[PDB]
Amino acid sequence: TCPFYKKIPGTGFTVDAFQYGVVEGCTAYFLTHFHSDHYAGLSKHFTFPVYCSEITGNLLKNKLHVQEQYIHPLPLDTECIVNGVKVVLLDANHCPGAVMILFYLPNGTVILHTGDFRADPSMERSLLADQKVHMLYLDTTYCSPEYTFPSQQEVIRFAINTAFEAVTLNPHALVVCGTYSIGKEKVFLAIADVLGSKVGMSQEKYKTLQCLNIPEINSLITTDMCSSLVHLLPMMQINFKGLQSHLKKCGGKYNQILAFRPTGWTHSNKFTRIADVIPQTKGNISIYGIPYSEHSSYLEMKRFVQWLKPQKIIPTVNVGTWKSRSTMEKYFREWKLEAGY
Ligand code: NI
Repeated sequence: TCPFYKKIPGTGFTVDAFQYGVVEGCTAYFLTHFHSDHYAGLSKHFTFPVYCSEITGNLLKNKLHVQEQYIHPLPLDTECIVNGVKVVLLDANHCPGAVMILFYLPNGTVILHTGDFRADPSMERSLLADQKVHMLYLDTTYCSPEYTFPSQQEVIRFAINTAFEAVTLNPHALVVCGTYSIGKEKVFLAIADVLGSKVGMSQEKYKTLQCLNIPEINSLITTDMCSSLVHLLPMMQINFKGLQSHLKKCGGKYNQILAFRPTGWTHSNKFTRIADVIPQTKGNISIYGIPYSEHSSYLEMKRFVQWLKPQKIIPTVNVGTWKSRSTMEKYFREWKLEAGY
């Protein structure tokens, strides 16, 4: 059955609730983004209205075969009316197509559902600046002070410099980047751009990326693995055995692999700066775990909330244990006391 934190009171709406069958009294199903924990349940047999971004809708039509008549894409940063309720979609700074949803209830309550997000001060100048929020349904993925991470920009600087140096020293090295869902495309696109190469990938992954409106994508991606020195592989193949095997498949075009695993967080962050990151190496294969996150750090999250000053916070992540829930609730109290709301 559907959890309460996926239900929008005073409406017929749900958010990211497609794995529960027909939800009682739900007249419209919102999808914040195309990640499997959120879309789980959608298919060509779904016949209720789905509201989402343009990019998410492209992905529903092409990858899951949802019929066009049931997909209702909305433009961003635009007041729209859904079953008599005003809504606005905002950029969530997550993966492509990912949104936050603002709901303006008939009785005057205003609700912000962040979906998955990486808070940023640029959000303090959208349609959020323009009114009060009574309830915040918050992506609390990294809601603990140990989660610190660098900027996406610092992480991409590290990756480009590392790959550029490696291929300059050995023009026969291959660079590999792991992926398992949309998101984190800057990793592999920025490396390919500095090396003067396209990113080679499976036909299935190329079709996924063509669904995204990313300008100049014919320009950075390809299915011709032969002509490329940056290859994209499933995240599960980013280990010494998987990569030895891949190297064998390239027919002696290459003699070394430098691979990257963009992860959310790793406890190395508590003791190490980005400049100090080192790989795991075996033979002619090196693997770098880099802290490229598409979720808020603890400090980012805290800043957002102390700026927005919601009347009530409803966590959407880590809610399944009493200890985590209690931990989060204690931080929310601190933030409120410190900010004076
Ligand atoms: Ni996500």
